[PDB]
Amino acid sequence: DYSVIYNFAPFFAFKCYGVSPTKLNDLCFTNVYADSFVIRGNEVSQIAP
Amino acid sequence: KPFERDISTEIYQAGNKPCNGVAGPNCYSPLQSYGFRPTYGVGHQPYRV
Repeated sequence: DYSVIYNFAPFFAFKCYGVSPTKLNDLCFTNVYADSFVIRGNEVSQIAP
Repeated sequence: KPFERDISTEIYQAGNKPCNGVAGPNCYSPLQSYGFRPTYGVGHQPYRV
């Protein structure tokens, strides 16, 4: 449920590449992997395809 | 629906809170811009239909 994800703090960058933001809940996947790390402000852009 | 035209830009309210006509968290302008350059590959080059 992405309702809680939206209900968390306002996001500086919330960009969806493969899965549409609208269809996030609609689409289903076998496994989900979340990678958590702390990076500087200008390093945010480097985390992208 | 088939053969329809929409030109009005309302800030997309994907979130649970009204956007109030401004951009921000969970508030994105629906319109997005193609960028066309001579060096782009076939498949991203502008095609007139």
